[PDB]
Amino acid sequence: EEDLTEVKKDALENLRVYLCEKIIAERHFDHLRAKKILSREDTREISCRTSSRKRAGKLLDYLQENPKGLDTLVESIRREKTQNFLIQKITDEVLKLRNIKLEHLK
Repeated sequence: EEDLTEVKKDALENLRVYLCEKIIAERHFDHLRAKKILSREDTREISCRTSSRKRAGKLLDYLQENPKGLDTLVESIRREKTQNFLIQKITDEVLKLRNIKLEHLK
């Protein structure tokens, strides 16, 4: 996936918005508390779970400049709720983002 994946930091940003509601760790803590990316307090801002956008919004936010930190989430989303459905949309992003590799290279 590597050639199409170098883009992934850009992908993770558009990913932030489409995943944030149907995602993990706002679910209880569960799918996020599985791997425990960072410390207790990091996960505290996500416990804040008021209005829909902030809930997982700050979660994925704090992981962003941690290359595999947000990957840690999508990796776990793989089988997560029902099936690969979300993962397929993420796969679409990474493969489609390949054009952006050329753009960032220009």
